[PDB]
Amino acid sequence: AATQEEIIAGLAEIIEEVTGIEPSEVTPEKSFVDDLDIDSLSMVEIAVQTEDKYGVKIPDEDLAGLRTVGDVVAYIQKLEEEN
Amino acid sequence: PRPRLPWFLRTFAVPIILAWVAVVAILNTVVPTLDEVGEMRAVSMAPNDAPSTLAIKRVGQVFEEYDTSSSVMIVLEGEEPLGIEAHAFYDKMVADLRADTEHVQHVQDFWGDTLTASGAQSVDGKAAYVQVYIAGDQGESLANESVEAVRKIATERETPSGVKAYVTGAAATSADQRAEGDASMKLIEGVTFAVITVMLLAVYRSVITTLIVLAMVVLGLSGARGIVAFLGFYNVFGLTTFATNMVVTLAIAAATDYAIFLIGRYQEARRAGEDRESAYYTMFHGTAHVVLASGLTIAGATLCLHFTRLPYFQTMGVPLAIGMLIVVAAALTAGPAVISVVSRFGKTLEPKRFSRSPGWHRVGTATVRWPGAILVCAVVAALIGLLALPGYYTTYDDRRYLPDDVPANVGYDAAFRHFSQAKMNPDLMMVETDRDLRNPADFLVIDKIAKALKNVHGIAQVQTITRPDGDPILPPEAFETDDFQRGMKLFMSPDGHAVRFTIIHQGDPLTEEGTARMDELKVAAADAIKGTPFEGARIYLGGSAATYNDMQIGADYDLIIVAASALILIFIIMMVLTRAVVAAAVIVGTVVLSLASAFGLSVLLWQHIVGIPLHWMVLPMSVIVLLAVGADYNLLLVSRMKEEIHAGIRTGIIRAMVGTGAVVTAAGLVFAFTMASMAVSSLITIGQVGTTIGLGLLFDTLVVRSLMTPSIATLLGRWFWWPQRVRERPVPSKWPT
Ligand SMILES: CC(C)(COP(=O)(O)O)[C@@H](O)C(=O)NCCC(=O)NCCS
Repeated sequence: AATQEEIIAGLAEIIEEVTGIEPSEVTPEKSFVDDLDIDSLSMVEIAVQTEDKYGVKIPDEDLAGLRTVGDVVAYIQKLEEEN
Repeated sequence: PRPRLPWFLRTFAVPIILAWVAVVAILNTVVPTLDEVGEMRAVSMAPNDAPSTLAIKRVGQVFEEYDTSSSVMIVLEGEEPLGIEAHAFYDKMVADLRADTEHVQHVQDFWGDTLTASGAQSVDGKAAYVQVYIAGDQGESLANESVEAVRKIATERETPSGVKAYVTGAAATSADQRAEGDASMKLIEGVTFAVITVMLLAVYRSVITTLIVLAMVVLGLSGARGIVAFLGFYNVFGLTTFATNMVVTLAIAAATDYAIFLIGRYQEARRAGEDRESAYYTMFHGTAHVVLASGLTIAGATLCLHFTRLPYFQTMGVPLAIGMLIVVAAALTAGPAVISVVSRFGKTLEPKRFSRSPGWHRVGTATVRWPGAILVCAVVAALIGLLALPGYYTTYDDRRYLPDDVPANVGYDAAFRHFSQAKMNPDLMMVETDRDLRNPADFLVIDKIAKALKNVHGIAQVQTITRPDGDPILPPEAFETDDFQRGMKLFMSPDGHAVRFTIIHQGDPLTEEGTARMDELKVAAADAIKGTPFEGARIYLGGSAATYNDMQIGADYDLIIVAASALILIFIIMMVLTRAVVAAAVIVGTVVLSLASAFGLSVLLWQHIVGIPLHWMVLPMSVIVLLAVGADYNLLLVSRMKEEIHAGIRTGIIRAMVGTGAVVTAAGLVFAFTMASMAVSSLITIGQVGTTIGLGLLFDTLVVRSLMTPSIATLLGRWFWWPQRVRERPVPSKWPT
């Protein structure tokens, strides 16, 4: 039941530790590989931390599908509403 | 509330540093240097209860000609065949040798006596040798002194034109080995300090912090060498060249590693936005127990050598442990004190490159996301060194392990240019009885014993009273012919209660075939004396072949016992700290597995690339340090894992990787390269042990710690910390606003 803004704040904190990008730079429109220059391996660390701290599990196969912050939230939004 | 111990260290940093430097200076000034103490406190090469030395000593006692167990051979070589002038030179040399009673105990003059002259002369006639029984068992300070005296007597004298005298033998080789090790220790220390200075500059990018870690290293090494010299001088324990070389190198390596650990944790705390006091306290709380356990593991592992049988390994045990304890005490007490007192002054210990660790983030992610593949690859890379086992062979001659110009090596070359190895390594056997064995019956009994010894395969000649020159010589008038008298004097006890045999093998006696032939001759002599009046007699057999047989018998026991003891004790220490059985088992088993890669790399570099096969000593001396240091690195990683595990397994591991990735890699690199720095020594075996430990620790730093143990931890999950109760992942937290 977490809103879009709340997921952004959680992701931004994970972004800061994994990469060092400031939380301000993280918006649902910025792309991981074009704007946020986050490689595939750094995305894996993102999924591991979120799966640990928040419990949202994102497998490796679907990880490549997510491209910007917005669809990651949508993926997380999809998981929580199914419950 | 600051803990009392780091607070005490910080508040009284100056008194602690002053006390440490004063104690170290007193230790280094009161007693002689480590070179002198090691020279005086050299220990015998063979155990005092070895059958070979006991047999040689018994032969000397019953014949009442010497009390020692070791002998050297003086080889005379001339361009032209030796003649009258060479014989006069030899006679004068023998008289002078017998004059020096304290050093030379007995000279077996075979060339001078016409009865056995043909056996002491080369077939070309240009060479002749005499066996001289120097005082003191081989490897002792007395043995080295006697070797030097014999060398001086044989060399520093007038010589006939074209005739040169060389002294060779096992005792001379041991003396030259210890001399070369002590001479090369200075070069080893210089090269080690240069290498660690360069690499500390590379990993710190600041001259001041490099000078600070160099000061800590100097303090630790000086304390270790001082305490070892102080205890050796007062005869607390013996010393060898290996012991001193390992002591200095390990002291430097461990001091550098502990300084690196402490400063790395302090700088990480500073990078995490902490004041100097808080950063210092965090560094202590996060590294003091780790470095204490590292020092304890290394000290105990080296102390495990004290429970072996061979004197060279057994002697190394206590000094290494005491040096390890003193350096860890210096790092634990003077380390934090120095760090505080220098961080109080400006930007002294502040990190220079304010840069994160991206690559460690990547490798942590890889090792926590795909543990199985990385673990399989690491295990395969560790076990790939096992394919070098079939081609692994070890030789026992120390000819190739010393420079080609030492007097022992040139004497060896001169002897082997004219004499076979069997001639230069005769096997001595005697039969001791309670009767006067100067009767014809006893004479053909001795002849039968000689024939029985001869019939054994691999035996060339047997010299005794009946066969003075190896060939058979009964006329009652011949018993007092002034030649049988001399033969009896040279081959029988003065009271006639014992008879001596000089067995010469056919081929190379210094091999496993020679070892089997030793038991063959013992059995043959026992059969010969059976059913004869000589039945109630004791048989003693000795020589170089027997001594090396005893050494070969010992080696397996030493290796197995030290490996097992070090393994158990390291595992116990890891259990005590980590409070987890599975984590300790993983830490120990990982480096146990990496030992295969270490051995494979060593025998690939030496046997195949360099061409000199590994000495029989290198593996027992290397396994202990490899296990200790690799377990220490794994323990540091696991302790950081336990610190960060509150966030949950599989992210605490990543944080441990990014926290103790660069610092521990730098420590592993400095340790591996300072151990590889002993390859510059003239003594090859010292370089072999150093390079073996260096390659093993390189593999441990690069693979078994960065890839093996974290993947094992991720795979085991909650079970890695058993029996401690930990959660695989924390309670899912609500998304922050
Ligand atoms: C690794 C990856 C996510 C794709 O590679 P990438 O992240 O470097 O783009 C995908 O191929 C994968 O899941 N592989 C399984 C493990 C593997 O292939 N290599 C692990 C050692 S890097």
